[PDB]
Amino acid sequence: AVEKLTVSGNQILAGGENTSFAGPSLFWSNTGWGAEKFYTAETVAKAKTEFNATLIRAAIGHGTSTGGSLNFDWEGNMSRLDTVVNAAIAEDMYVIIDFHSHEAHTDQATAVRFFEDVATKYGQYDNVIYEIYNEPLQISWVNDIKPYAETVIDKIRAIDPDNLIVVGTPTWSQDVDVASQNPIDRANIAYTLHFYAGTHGQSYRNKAQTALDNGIALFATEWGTVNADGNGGVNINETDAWMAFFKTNNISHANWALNDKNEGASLFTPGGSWNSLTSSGSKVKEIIQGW
Amino acid sequence: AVEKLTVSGNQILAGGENTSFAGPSLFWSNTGWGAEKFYTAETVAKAKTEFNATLIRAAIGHGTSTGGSLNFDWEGNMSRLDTVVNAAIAEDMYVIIDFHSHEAHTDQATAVRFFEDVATKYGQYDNVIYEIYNEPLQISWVNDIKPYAETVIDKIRAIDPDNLIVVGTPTWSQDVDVASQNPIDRANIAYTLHFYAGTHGQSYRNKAQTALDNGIALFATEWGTVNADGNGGVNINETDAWMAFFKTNNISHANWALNDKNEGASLFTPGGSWNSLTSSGSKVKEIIQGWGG
Repeated sequence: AVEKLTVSGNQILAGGENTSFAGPSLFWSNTGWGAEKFYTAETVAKAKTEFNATLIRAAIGHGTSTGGSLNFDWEGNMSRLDTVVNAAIAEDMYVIIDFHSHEAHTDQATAVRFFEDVATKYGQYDNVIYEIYNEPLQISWVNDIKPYAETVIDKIRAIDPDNLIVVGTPTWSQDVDVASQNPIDRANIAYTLHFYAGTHGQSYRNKAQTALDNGIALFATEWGTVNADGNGGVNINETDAWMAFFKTNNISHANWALNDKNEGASLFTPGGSWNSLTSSGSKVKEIIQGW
Repeated sequence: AVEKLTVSGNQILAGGENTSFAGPSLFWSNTGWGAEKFYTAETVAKAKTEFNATLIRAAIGHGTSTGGSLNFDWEGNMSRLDTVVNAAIAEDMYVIIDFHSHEAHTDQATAVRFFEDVATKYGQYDNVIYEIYNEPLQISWVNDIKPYAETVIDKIRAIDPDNLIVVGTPTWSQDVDVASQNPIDRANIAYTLHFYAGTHGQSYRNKAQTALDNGIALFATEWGTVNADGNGGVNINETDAWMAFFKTNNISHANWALNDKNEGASLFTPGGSWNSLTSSGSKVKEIIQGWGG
């Protein structure tokens, strides 16, 4: 079993203690996107045996115009999610169930269908963390994200009242400072912080510091060692600064991405696996093992 | 009236004869989960006229942290159970009173309260079958489920001495083989077997075969035609393999679920009912209609 997660002030506690976790985020689960082969019990087990990962993020694709997402292949994506959630439970790992969207607030009925379904099927496990809106775009925290979040949080809680729910923030989950000015009044809510080391430096870390100062807890559900588009070289200086910032604030995180697509963010070289890591995979392996 | 159910060896006898029954299982009764609307006398009557069902399972939700369950809305869930139980008696159908839990052993006071209440109100009827623990998870049969079971069976039996009691087994009620190695010394006890045709195949029937060969009777109180999680396409051939295994061994069963949630396991389309069946609903109707009821 894993320890139950709760929020106290700007800290996420596990079993009442200050600590944090690290693991990999799987790439989009979308049919046709090439990462379907990683949504397996074998892959979840390997994240643990190879990297000593304590969590895994299932990025379930959503989008009315996004090919192979939940709007096109509900069954395929939901079956991949089920396999990963059950494996995480079997491996004593946390599983972040991510509604991987950039438009959740405009396709609310689908978001509610997804969350009521996951709360019903997996809510009883303390391993389950709900990430309700991956990356809102340049929208309003108070008028667009917050109302959607309150609605979804309440729908999940009528089924599964106990859990940690992580809510996306404006501008690809960078505006945690804006969200911190008007937090959501519900128990155990944390806010999403996303960054790519090759593009987001100190000023982005300053925004996160403002959020912590304002009293909200952060969860870096997605971050990369390369540039923001998921490619380019590994920026060790910035990666190390962000990791130190997370370590000294008990901020948990998931690296993008356990995949083999031909781009720098992939943990594996194309067609490769755990024995053939990319420059990013090599750095991530050390970070997760030393967490 | 219906015939009295008893157990002899690995068989469940009805009026002393080998036979089996089929029907639908309602979805969680929980307040706010969208299936409360199905817990009606009309639904019980229609299960009999539309599908020839000879039983109906009432999945009364339980859970200390399961929203809308008996722990949060006792009266609402109990009232829904009452409506279904009385209608089953009025329609000469068996009713499986299911304490729909994944944590009954850890909330015994609630289980005892529930069972003493149901045994007092309905124990006089032979239509009543008690299912004391829907689906235990990764727990021990000898150390966790069995002691809980003995306690609950004794509380029920001090009020209603005659009845069939079905006991959950480990790993979502799959480990009937494990339970068969250390059976309960109480009369008329059967053990729960659950499976989903799109996920569980011959290896799971082999575990059930081990249990039957070891001397215990099984009752498949919950099963699906699609994948284990409740969604997906109907696996016709696997469903047929399981129905043949049940027919030949006279194993009674209840299909999950009489509901309209948009998932493969629902018998009905969203906002639908008897006249608007899903692919699973059509297959289940075919099985129940020709079972013998």
